[PDB]
Amino acid sequence: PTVHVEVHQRGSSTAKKEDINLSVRKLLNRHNIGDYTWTEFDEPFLTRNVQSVSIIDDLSACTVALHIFQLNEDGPSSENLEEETENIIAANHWVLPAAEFHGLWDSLVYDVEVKSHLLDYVMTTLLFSDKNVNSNLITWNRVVLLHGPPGTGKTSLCKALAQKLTIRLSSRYRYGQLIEINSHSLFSKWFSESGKLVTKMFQKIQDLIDDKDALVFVLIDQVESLTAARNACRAGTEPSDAIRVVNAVLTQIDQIKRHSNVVILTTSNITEKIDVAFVDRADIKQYIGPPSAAAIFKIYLSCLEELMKCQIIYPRQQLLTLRELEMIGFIENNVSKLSLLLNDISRKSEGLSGRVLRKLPFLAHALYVQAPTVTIEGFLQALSLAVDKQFEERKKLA
Amino acid sequence: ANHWVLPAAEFHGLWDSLVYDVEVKSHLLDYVMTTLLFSDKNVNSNLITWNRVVLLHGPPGTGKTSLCKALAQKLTIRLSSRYRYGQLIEINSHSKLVTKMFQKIQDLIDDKDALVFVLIDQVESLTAARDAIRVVNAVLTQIDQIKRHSNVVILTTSNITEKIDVAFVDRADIKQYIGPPSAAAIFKIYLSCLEELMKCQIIYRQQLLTLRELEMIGFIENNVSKLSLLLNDISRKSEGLSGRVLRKLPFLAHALYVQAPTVTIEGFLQALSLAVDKQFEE
Ligand SMILES: Nc1ncnc2c1ncn2[C@@H]1O[C@H](COP(=O)(O)OP(=O)(O)OP(O)(O)=S)[C@@H](O)[C@H]1O
Repeated sequence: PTVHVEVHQRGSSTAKKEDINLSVRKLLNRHNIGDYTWTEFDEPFLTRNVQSVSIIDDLSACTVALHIFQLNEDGPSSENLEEETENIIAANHWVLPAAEFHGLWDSLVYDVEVKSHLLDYVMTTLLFSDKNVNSNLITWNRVVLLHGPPGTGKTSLCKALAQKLTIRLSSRYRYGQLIEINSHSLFSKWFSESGKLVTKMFQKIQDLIDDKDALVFVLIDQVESLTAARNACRAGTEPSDAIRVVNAVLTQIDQIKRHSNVVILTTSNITEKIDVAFVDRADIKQYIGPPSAAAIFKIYLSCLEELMKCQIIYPRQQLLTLRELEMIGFIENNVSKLSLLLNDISRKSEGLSGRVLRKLPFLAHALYVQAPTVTIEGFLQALSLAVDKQFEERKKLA
Repeated sequence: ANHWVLPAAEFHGLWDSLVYDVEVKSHLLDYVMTTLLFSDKNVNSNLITWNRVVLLHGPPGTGKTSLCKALAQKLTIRLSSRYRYGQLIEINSHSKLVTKMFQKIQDLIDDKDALVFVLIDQVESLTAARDAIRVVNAVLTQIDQIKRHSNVVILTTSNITEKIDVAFVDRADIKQYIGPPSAAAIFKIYLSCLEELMKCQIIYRQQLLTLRELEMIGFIENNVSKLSLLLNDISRKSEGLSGRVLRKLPFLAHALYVQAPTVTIEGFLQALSLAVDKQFEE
């Protein structure tokens, strides 16, 4: 029936698709038996080729759907104006599954589970595209929009989607790309320092698109830099140029709604005022506020199990998840003290930013420990004091 | 574009030599003391918030690069265990040098007991006097590409307040801003001046009762210790000066009231008091 599995590779290894495919199939057959992350390989051919094999969201006997990528170490690249005296235009670039973003998919957590939504979005996209929907009969326009409080892992989430679909589309793409021009001329807004540059960017996009053996993620954070609100005030000190900015963006999006392999992901800080078109030129809207207690506790679990995994938490302990702690009947016992304290930590950790959230432990160990010789049961209380100080600096900005 | 070995005696002692307003010694320890903690075990990078990039900004020449240097010093001091030696590098905006420079930096990285440091002056001032563009992007790519090396430490120095573009410091993970130096450091700069002046009877002697000298004497307000109070006087509202204006001050004082080949220091002292009085009537 329905089973789909991923394959992570070592850089210097250079075996072909089919060979590693057969190898991982043989491992799946040898096991034939929740998720699991194959990283320790009896088979030395695997260790020579494969790093990890994961179960991405017990039965095994199903249609083996394997996908073998290779993380690339090239992080930056050139994308700016090239005529003369032009470097700082700063259109950040990436190649597809290149290393930087490994595991970053399952990194984030959102109880709304926009993940699955966003995923089978593009899945069903290609589905229709295969069935050759007569476009103008039933039409959809390649935009996906999110927004919320700043720093909420938004750009992160975009890139995660990119990587994950990537692994889902080596079958259909040799590679792909990622664009991010955001914040460079997204805070200047001068004469065509917006417009002309948008034309240039979508020129570059247009060209870099038509590789049908390549997928395209156009990522535009800071969309609130690309809205004019249609002059909510009759003070057009800088309303005129902004109008044209908006029109450029809309027009480019449209003109490129005719490329089989183009997905655009966009995010914004301000809740409102951000457009009248985009909001209505929006295949899918989304507001992603502060994470609930669930995601907070999950992020806690994650970082804690990592620092265990890093031996930085030296005594490797074990915790209990949300419904796991629900199962113990909230019995305050030996195992449960740390986990229930962590629950109350999340509780008194309400309304924060994933930025600050997965910032916490550094400044915690900083202001409280400054020692690799440290364990849990003190790390929690020190962390809590750190978080209180974090509240106090969030109020220190008034 | 220069070199330093760790604790070797070039800047031996520069550590305490820059007392700052707001514990940043013990604080900024935490930065690397935990950065290397996390850099050891290759923690969930994608998850857990770290880079290896020191960065502050403020009034230029405020012991910032100097604190970076004495910081590499104190880092080896605290942590010669994880690093039986290490290598500090002046990467100069004055500018190929970059290619073999980061090659040498790779050499530095080659060793587990080589506490690498990446010191760059005026990191964003790259866009001040602007074909050094490949210099720019080569340094950038090297930054983002040698971070994964655990013995790497990136010592960035803004030298520009909050006017920093994307490629550099929005990349940062830990930052700090500090205003004018304390009465102590103000005093030390005054001391530099008064030594330059007592170089040739320019202001003519009483050896300068330095800060720790002020402390050891148990505050015996006497012939010279009055400096302290007048120091504090000349540090009372001195909060807000710039190092440029700081060192400019004694010059201007001598300009106003001395008008002479030389006066006894005390006249100059009250003179600079009144000069700063002017300068913060502003
Ligand atoms: N649900 C989450 N799970 C794990 N990490 C999260 C989550 N939400 C946010 N984060 C973290 O928040 C950090 C902030 O990243 P950013 O990309 O700056 O946030 P953002 O969504 O891009 O918003 P901006 O405006 O682009 S900063 C990310 O590096 C994530 O690690």
